[PDB]
Amino acid sequence: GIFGAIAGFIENGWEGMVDGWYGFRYQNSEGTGQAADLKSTQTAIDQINEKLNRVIERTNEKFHQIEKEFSEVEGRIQDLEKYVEDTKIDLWSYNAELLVALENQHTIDLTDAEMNKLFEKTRRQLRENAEDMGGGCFKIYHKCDNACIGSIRNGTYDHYIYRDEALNNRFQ
Amino acid sequence: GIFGAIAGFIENGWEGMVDGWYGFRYQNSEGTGQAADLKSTQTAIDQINEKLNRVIERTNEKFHQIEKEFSEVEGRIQDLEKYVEDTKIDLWSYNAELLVALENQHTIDLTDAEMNKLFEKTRRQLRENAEDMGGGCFKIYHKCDNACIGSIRNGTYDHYIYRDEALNNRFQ
Amino acid sequence: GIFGAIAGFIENGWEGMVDGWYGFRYQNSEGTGQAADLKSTQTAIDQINEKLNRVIERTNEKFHQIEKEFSEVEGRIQDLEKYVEDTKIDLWSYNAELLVALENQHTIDLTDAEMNKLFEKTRRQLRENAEDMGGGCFKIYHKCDNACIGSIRNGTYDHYIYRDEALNNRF
Amino acid sequence: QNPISNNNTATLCLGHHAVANGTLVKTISDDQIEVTNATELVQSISMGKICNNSYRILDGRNCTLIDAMLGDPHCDVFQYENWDLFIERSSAFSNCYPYDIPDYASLRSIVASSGTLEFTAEGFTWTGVTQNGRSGACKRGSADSFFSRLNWLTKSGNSYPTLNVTMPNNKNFDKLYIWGIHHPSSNQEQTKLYIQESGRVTVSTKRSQQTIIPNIGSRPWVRGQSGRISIYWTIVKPGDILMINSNGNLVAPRGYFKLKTGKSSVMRSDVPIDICVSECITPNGSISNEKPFQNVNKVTYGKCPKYIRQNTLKLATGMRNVPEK
Amino acid sequence: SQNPISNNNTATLCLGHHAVANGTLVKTISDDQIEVTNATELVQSISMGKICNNSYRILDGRNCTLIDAMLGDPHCDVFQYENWDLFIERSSAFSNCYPYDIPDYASLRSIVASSGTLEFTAEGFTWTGVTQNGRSGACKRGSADSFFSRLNWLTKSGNSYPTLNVTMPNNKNFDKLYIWGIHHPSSNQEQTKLYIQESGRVTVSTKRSQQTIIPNIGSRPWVRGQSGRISIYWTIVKPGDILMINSNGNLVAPRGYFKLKTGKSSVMRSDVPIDICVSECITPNGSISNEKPFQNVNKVTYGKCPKYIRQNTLKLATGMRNVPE
Amino acid sequence: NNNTATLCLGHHAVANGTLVKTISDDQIEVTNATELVQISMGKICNNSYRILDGRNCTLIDAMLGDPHCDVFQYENWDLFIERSSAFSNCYPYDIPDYASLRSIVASSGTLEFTAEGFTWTGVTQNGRSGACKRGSADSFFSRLNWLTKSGNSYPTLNVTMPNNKNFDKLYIWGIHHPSSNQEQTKLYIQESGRVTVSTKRSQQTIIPNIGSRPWVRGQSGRISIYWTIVKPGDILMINSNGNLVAPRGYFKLKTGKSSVMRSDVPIDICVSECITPNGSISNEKPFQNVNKVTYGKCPKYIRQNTLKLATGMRNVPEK
Ligand SMILES: *[C@@H]1O[C@H](CO)[C@@H](O[C@@H]2O[C@H](CO)[C@@H](O[C@@H]3O[C@H](CO[C@H]4O[C@H](CO)[C@@H](O)[C@H](O)[C@@H]4O)[C@@H](O)[C@H](O[C@H]4O[C@H](CO)[C@@H](O)[C@H](O)[C@@H]4O)[C@@H]3O)[C@H](O)[C@H]2NC(C)=O)[C@H](O)[C@H]1NC(C)=O
Ligand SMILES: *[C@@H]1O[C@H](CO)[C@@H](O[C@@H]2O[C@H](CO)[C@@H](O[C@@H]3O[C@H](CO[C@H]4O[C@H](CO)[C@@H](O)[C@H](O)[C@@H]4O)[C@@H](O)[C@H](O[C@H]4O[C@H](CO)[C@@H](O)[C@H](O)[C@@H]4O)[C@@H]3O)[C@H](O)[C@H]2NC(C)=O)[C@H](O)[C@H]1NC(C)=O
Ligand SMILES: *[C@@H]1O[C@H](CO)[C@@H](O[C@@H]2O[C@H](CO)[C@@H](O[C@@H]3O[C@H](CO[C@H]4O[C@H](CO)[C@@H](O)[C@H](O)[C@@H]4O)[C@@H](O)[C@H](O[C@H]4O[C@H](CO)[C@@H](O)[C@H](O)[C@@H]4O)[C@@H]3O)[C@H](O)[C@H]2NC(C)=O)[C@H](O)[C@H]1NC(C)=O
Ligand SMILES: *[C@@H]1O[C@H](CO[C@H]2O[C@@H](C)[C@@H](O)[C@@H](O)[C@@H]2O)[C@@H](O[C@@H]2O[C@H](CO)[C@@H](O[C@@H]3O[C@H](CO)[C@@H](O)[C@H](O)[C@@H]3O)[C@H](O)[C@H]2NC(C)=O)[C@H](O)[C@H]1NC(C)=O
Ligand SMILES: CC(=O)N[C@@H]1[C@@H](O)[C@H](O[C@@H]2O[C@H](CO)[C@H](O)[C@H](O[C@]3(C(=O)O)C[C@H](O)[C@@H](NC(C)=O)[C@H]([C@H](O)[C@H](O)CO)O3)[C@H]2O)[C@@H](CO)O[C@H]1O
Ligand SMILES: CC(=O)N[C@@H]1[C@@H](O)[C@H](O[C@@H]2O[C@H](CO)[C@H](O)[C@H](O[C@]3(C(=O)O)C[C@H](O)[C@@H](NC(C)=O)[C@H]([C@H](O)[C@H](O)CO)O3)[C@H]2O)[C@@H](CO)O[C@H]1O
Ligand SMILES: *[C@@H]1O[C@H](CO)[C@@H](O[C@@H]2O[C@H](CO)[C@@H](O[C@@H]3O[C@H](CO)[C@@H](O)[C@H](O)[C@@H]3O)[C@H](O)[C@H]2NC(C)=O)[C@H](O)[C@H]1NC(C)=O
Ligand SMILES: *[C@@H]1O[C@H](CO[C@H]2O[C@@H](C)[C@@H](O)[C@@H](O)[C@@H]2O)[C@@H](O[C@@H]2O[C@H](CO)[C@@H](O)[C@H](O)[C@H]2NC(C)=O)[C@H](O)[C@H]1NC(C)=O
Ligand SMILES: *[C@@H]1O[C@H](CO)[C@@H](O[C@@H]2O[C@H](CO)[C@@H](O)[C@H](O)[C@H]2NC(C)=O)[C@H](O)[C@H]1NC(C)=O
Ligand SMILES: *[C@@H]1O[C@H](CO)[C@@H](O[C@@H]2O[C@H](CO)[C@@H](O)[C@H](O)[C@H]2NC(C)=O)[C@H](O)[C@H]1NC(C)=O
Ligand SMILES: *[C@@H]1O[C@H](CO[C@H]2O[C@@H](C)[C@@H](O)[C@@H](O)[C@@H]2O)[C@@H](O)[C@H](O)[C@H]1NC(C)=O
Ligand SMILES: *[C@@H]1O[C@H](CO)[C@@H](O)[C@H](O)[C@H]1NC(C)=O
Ligand SMILES: *[C@@H]1O[C@H](CO)[C@@H](O)[C@H](O)[C@H]1NC(C)=O
Ligand SMILES: *[C@@H]1O[C@H](CO)[C@@H](O)[C@H](O)[C@H]1NC(C)=O
Ligand SMILES: *[C@@H]1O[C@H](CO)[C@@H](O)[C@H](O)[C@H]1NC(C)=O
Repeated sequence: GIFGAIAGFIENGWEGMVDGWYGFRYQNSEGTGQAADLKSTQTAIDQINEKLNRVIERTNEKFHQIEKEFSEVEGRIQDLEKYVEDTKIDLWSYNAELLVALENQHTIDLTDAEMNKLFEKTRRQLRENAEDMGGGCFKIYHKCDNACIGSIRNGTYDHYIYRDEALNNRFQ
Repeated sequence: GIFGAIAGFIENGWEGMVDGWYGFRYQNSEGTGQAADLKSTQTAIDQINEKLNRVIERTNEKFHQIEKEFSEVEGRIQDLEKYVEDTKIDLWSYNAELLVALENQHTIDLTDAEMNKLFEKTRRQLRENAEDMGGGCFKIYHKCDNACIGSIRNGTYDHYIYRDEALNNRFQ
Repeated sequence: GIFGAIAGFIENGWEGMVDGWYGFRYQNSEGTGQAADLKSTQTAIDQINEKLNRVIERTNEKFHQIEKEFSEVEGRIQDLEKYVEDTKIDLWSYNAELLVALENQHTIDLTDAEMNKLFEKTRRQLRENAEDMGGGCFKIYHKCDNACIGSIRNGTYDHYIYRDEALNNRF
Repeated sequence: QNPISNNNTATLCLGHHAVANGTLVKTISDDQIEVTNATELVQSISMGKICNNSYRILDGRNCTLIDAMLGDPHCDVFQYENWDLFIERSSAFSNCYPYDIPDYASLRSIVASSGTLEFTAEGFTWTGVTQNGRSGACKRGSADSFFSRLNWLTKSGNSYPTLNVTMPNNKNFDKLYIWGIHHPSSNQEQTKLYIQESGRVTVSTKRSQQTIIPNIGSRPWVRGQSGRISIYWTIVKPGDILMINSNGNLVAPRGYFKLKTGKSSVMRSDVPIDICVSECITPNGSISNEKPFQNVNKVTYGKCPKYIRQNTLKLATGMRNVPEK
Repeated sequence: SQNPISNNNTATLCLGHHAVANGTLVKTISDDQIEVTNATELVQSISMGKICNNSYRILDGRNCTLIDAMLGDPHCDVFQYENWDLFIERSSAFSNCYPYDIPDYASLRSIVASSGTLEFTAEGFTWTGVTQNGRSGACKRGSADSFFSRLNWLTKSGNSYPTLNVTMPNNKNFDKLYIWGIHHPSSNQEQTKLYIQESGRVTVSTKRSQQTIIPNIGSRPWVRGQSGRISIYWTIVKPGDILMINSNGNLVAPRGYFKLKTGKSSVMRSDVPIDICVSECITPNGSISNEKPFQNVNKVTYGKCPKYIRQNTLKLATGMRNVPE
Repeated sequence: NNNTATLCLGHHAVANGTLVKTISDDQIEVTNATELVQISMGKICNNSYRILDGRNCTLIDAMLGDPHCDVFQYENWDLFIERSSAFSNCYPYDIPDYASLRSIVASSGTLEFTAEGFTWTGVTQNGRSGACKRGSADSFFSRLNWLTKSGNSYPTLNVTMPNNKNFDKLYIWGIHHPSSNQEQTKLYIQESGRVTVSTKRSQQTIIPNIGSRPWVRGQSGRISIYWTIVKPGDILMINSNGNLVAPRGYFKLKTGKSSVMRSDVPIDICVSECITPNGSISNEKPFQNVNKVTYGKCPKYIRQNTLKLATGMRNVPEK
């Protein structure tokens, strides 16, 4: 998309991730793992779920209308009744075409942004304890167990306590 | 936001700031302070100011039209008069709803962007003299009087002059 | 631009560049040079080229309709015929005015995005061997000849080879 | 460079979900683009049969709305009926005296929207003339007859005295009087039935009036009749009055139909009616009204999606799909 | 840090956006509701409750319709030679002249209102063998029996009503509008005694168009002392074309023509009073503010008005998303 | 310096840009734009569609068979071009629902006529008038037949004509309106006329109108035209005892995709698939501001005379 996250700096998606839309993959002393992220996922689902309700009216009732089918030739009165219906259908056909194209465009942009927002959120937490490897990956430069990984995912990672350990690993 | 600045890594806005939309709050040796940013504020106002004129022209002058209210029940020609008017109202009602949604959607997109633009604009000047702490704040690792804050505000920040003092305070 | 690349941190556009929409300029031990990025350019052209065909269809046939001009004065039926067409023209005139602004707004933004992404792509490649000078320029802190520049362009730059050289000059 | 990940290091990668079998949609940027999920917004399929558990559907069968209103012998089952939607079959026909209606469609629309054939008789006094005239072209049972709601008036003895009656509306609703005039086949038949050579019918309210002159001439035989009849209607509002003056050719009314500002209508279809749940109906049976648009028929009744030319429109209910490997 | 007193040799520089205490909810493509700093209403829901006359030239019909004022009703003689931008019809208006009906009254009302003037010009119609200026007790002007001031009721002169025939070429560069009519007697005796002949006829004709209307002798409802009627018609004579009027009875002759223009005027049904103020939009609920792009007051409007919609409120955000401290 | 190297990113731009409008801005410069609203060629192209030039005839005169419109016999078209300098030069006539007929015939897009063997017992056929000159001599509409008395007799005419084909027939007939009672009792014997044209599913009866009309090409009399459609398996009948302007045959009707247009521009060979009164217009663009009256693969008419679409990035020239 425009942010260049999905199908951009991130190479591909994960088929294995079934419990959420966005998530993590990590590796440390205690092995590897995969954990979803609920905050980014929920924010994306609320924007997409029943998104047409925000523009289209709750389908209402229409009763007796004009005649739209004729078995004879009448002329001026009939041509107008046919012309009114043709003019109407062509306009709704265009509105339907334009709406879907915009909402689909909106879906691709909002999902691509939620990917980018989760990345930039994590980068700010890590400060100078980690580097961006490319491919949407981070190289953390200190001892980081599953308890330490967990603090990043819920948002309580204090970089200050690791900083001195990381800066020595990064430049020496 | 889609950039994730407003209502994102900026926890909240300021009610104290009244002379602009975006600005700076700073703290240094000489004391605390505040200053609005007129360039980013004005850019957001310029776009938002009368943004319905770029699609709907003020108002059209119209005179004699068809009868939209009747007393007698007549039949065919009356039914067509009713049908024509409803289709027009229905189509304009849809256009108005879709318009405001997109305009509102875009209004939030551009303001969110401006906050993000100013943040990056600041980061680029600061170079390696400061670090993004989190919350949309920078820790400047050198002495920085109000004259030096103004230099960042008016774009003339010369990072090379403080680089020696700055780098030394970061790694210790 | 909402990304703030075009007419943003990049001061101005290059008139001298011809074979591309986006590209690189550089200076090194072997003098100056210029190049163009096809991958980013093509993405801009693909989205823009014939973008109304995903909204407005191929112009269809329209035969006998109704009278739109009248010499005589007839009253009720004529007023409806004029009103029907007057209503059609305004609704289409709006949709046309709307579409073009939206399409243009999108075309400005997608091009502004492509410029930003190309800058981020390069930043990620250089890792910690270079730094943003501002104006979309990178200061590379190691000996980088034209053969080393080429590796940055086609996406084969290995920062680990120049890690120790850069980080020495850096700090 | 070290193959083993040191205990003083760790890797953390961010990613999005994907699916092996994706679906294509259209955006502003792309004609086709693969997304994790999509949904259809065009109902292109009908149920194949009309439902009658939400709206009251009345099958017209062999009769049209007008032939059931007037009292055509084979439409006597449709008396005192009411509906939200009346279904007129194409195989329907007329089987009484041959007639025409100036602006036939307008009357059809008024009664269909009224949504009721509630009749009420009235005591019209036709002094000095015969009543209940009937034809061989309109066989009720196994004998000559006529439209049950209309009354054919002919001479008594050797005179057709100038008819003049009045009927005021003291109710609190609109009266719909269906009346008509008879067109003979010749001058000989004219004076035979109605004495006076120049027939005339004047039906007038206080503010409006409709004056009709007969038409004479040989016409094609329809069920053994060269003669025809023309039908006209008169709306009498609360407070207004009705008056009928005529010196010949009058096919008089027997009473009034009740009028309503209803939400009823009429539809042409040849699809069966059966038990089911649906709030939308077309000439192809009922339709599911979940999707915002449809592509079955431009003629619709009830809580229906908007008709468009497109048969399919895919909305993305998911992100950009990017499979592995 | 923590150091309760911050250091001299470092600094802090925070960025952020402004905010307010009491925000307001708008709708976007992403969110159902979302609080912003300031928003604005696009739908005009409130009318002014009166019609402004200083912008467009308004004309109050009072207890006369546009047709009654045109025809020349005794109590509408104040309206002679009037021009307007918007004519106003009141619900309590009526007719106190000879009872009449106009086939296609709506089309005539449309043509007169659009032109936007009742500029009458008398002409020298030479009538031969007939009494001019017919009067009636149903149409009182002053202390005498009168008739429509722009029409001329022709009746017999002696014991003969000869075939009338008159010319009137249009040598002007504009369209003339002639208003003429025909009488409908209550009985055969009235017809024969008034215009001699048993059956009247009125053939108005030009080079291209023609109209022939036959009377219909019959009883109508008693209306201000009359069970007869008068039907009204019109013929628009174009520049260079010639008007001809042939009749052997029952003719209500035209006295002159109306000057038609391609006007920008109209007519409206409204019961609110007119008052001194400035407003360029006018509805049946009075004038409204034309600063907002939409409105939910009335579909019927005249002038520089906003477009009518079914929504009663549409908030357009005029500021960023509000996040209070 | 050899120890370092500078790598700068940027984008292209031009000298002479172009202004476009967006949601954000009123006027913003871009590298390249294009026009979306269609100028005319000033001429109707007759290569793509079949164009028929009426010259000094209308569709109705060509149908009825006006002397100076006999060149249009057995003609078919996609678009019939009516000139503003058109006129009638036969008997003066009017038609109730003139425009309705004009549309039905224009929609059909053909004037195929087939004469049917109508027997008229005891009446003089092929009546003529000096108002309708064919070769400097008295004549009449070529598709109509003016019947008058034979001897001192005009009998009650009664004829029948079944449709044993598989398409709708269109009959064009009328009724003569004399100027005075002398013409009525001279030409048609009877004091009053009557014409009853009917089918199994409809009927039309018209009485004449003895009255003086304005002077047109010699005559103060008039003729009123009336049409009647006969479906497959149906049957026509014409009863009359006076004033019948009888038909000679029928026109074939078919659901064509043809039409009629008013225009006063030349017609010649060129390549275009949209047609307006101004002339043929290029349908490369989605919109047009030439004329709301159109025919063919035509762009949509709008109020605006210009809508510039951006086909390139924002333009930022060098200092
Ligand atoms: C103007 O011209 C029209 C048309 O020519 C005349 O109308 C016709 O009038 C005749 C005479 O009345 C009608 O003749 C009758 O036709 C009936 C129709 O049924 C069938 O008859 C035909 C026969 O060819 C069949 O092919 C077909 O199946 C029809 O369905 C018949 O039932 C009658 O047949 C009998 O006639 C005698 C009485 O004359 C009986 O005693 C016999 O038992 C027998 O059953 C009869 O022939 C004809 O139908 C009319 N046609 C139309 C279209 O109206 C007008 O009369 C004429 N007007 C004037 C003033 O002259
Ligand atoms: C065809 O048939 C119809 C119906 O039978 C006839 O129409 C009626 O004709 C009669 C006779 O002309 C009309 O009678 C008149 O009624 C008037 C009603 O006006 C109001 O006033 C009374 C109170 O005075 C109210 O109660 C009533 O509701 C009305 O609001 C009366 O005013 C007349 O009465 C007398 O009034 C004056 C008073 O000064 C006396 O000097 C006179 O003598 C006068 O008689 C009068 O009786 C009746 O209104 C008609 N009805 C309708 C519905 O029109 C046709 O006449 C008949 N035609 C033929 C050719 O036969
Ligand atoms: C009802 O009333 C109308 C109007 O009064 C009468 O209709 C008129 O009848 C007369 C007599 O028949 C007609 O007279 C003819 O007028 C023609 C005028 O048209 C021309 O004028 C212009 C000049 O601006 C020329 O450019 C153009 O070329 C035409 O020439 C003349 O053309 C006729 O000329 C013939 O008349 C003289 C008479 O002296 C003869 O000697 C010659 O033969 C000559 O050729 C002629 O004068 C008049 O046109 C009718 N006018 C209208 C408007 O209809 C009705 O007669 C009357 N009805 C009854 C029943 O009485
Ligand atoms: C790098 O790490 C590996 C594996 O990661 C472990 O690191 C230790 C320090 C701890 O944080 C643990 O949570 C991580 O999973 C180290 O391998 C471990 O080696 C130690 C010492 O041999 C083991 O601890 C104890 O060893 C003996 C076994 O006989 C027993 O007394 C205890 O029960 C306990 O096992 C530990 O189990 C090892 N873990 C594994 C998975 O083999 C490795 O030592 C370390 N490298 C260096 C250089 O320190
Ligand atoms: C109680 C009673 O018997 N009274 C009658 C009385 O009605 C009658 O007077 C005349 O009656 C006729 C019959 O309908 C008309 O009603 C006459 O009405 C006028 C009118 O007021 O308009 C008179 C007027 O002069 C007439 N107009 C013209 C131009 O001549 C019209 C005209 O006749 C009608 O419009 C025709 O339909 O009617 C009314 O005067 C007298 C007369 O003998 O006898 C009493 O006994
Ligand atoms: C007023 C006068 O004295 N005029 C004479 C008169 O001898 C003659 O004029 C004739 O006037 C009659 C009136 O009935 C017609 O207008 C004649 O017109 C013709 C025509 O069209 O040329 C003759 C033609 O033979 C007629 N055709 C038929 C089928 O009957 C028609 C026809 O009657 C009308 O069209 C019906 O409306 O009319 C006209 O000659 C002239 C010429 O001799 O001389 C005057 O002095
Ligand atoms: C991706 O989107 C598709 C369709 O857009 C989703 O398929 C839907 O799956 C649901 C269950 O989650 C099915 O529910 C069923 O609905 C029908 C109709 O209401 C009902 O009869 C059943 O009882 C049941 O409730 C449904 O079949 C299906 N939708 C449709 C329109 O058929 C799918 O769940 C989505 N998956 C992901 C990962 O987003
Ligand atoms: C950018 O501002 C700096 C100084 O910062 C200024 O900020 C203003 C908002 C205001 O508060 C002002 O009082 C404050 O000084 C300018 O640079 C300084 O300019 C002064 C001018 O007298 C010189 O004396 C200083 O040497 C100079 N030094 C430094 C380190 O800034 C600068 O001129 C200004 N630039 C522009 C383009 O406006
Ligand atoms: C829905 O109903 C309409 C009739 O109202 C169908 O229209 C006919 O469709 C068939 C098959 O396509 C054609 O042969 C006919 O010519 C159509 N019209 C008529 C008047 O017969 C329509 O097709 C139906 N949709 C279906 C069955 O899917
Ligand atoms: C917020 O916006 C409102 C409108 O949404 C503004 O107040 C309006 O200002 C206009 C133009 O000056 C005037 O017509 C009225 O005085 C106001 N109208 C309404 C409906 O409020 C104003 O700019 C802002 N108001 C506040 C309180 O912040
Ligand atoms: C944040 O996580 C902290 C440590 O990580 C834990 O996260 C979860 C995955 C948990 O189940 C453990 O397995 C991990 O050790 C934990 O101390 C805090 O309680 C968490 N705080 C919040 C607000 O969620
Ligand atoms: C990329 O460019 C570098 C620069 O010299 C060159 O070595 C190499 O051939 C290129 N590699 C690929 C995969 O295109
Ligand atoms: C609905 O249709 C069914 C099946 O044709 C029929 O039996 C029934 O009478 C109808 N009406 C109701 C109210 O069920
Ligand atoms: C916001 O609204 C509250 C409602 O109680 C009111 O007291 C006050 O006027 C407003 N507060 C501010 C700070 O504007
Ligand atoms: C506006 O006028 C209409 C009649 O045109 C009336 O029905 C309605 O009540 C009015 N609306 C108001 C006063 O809000």
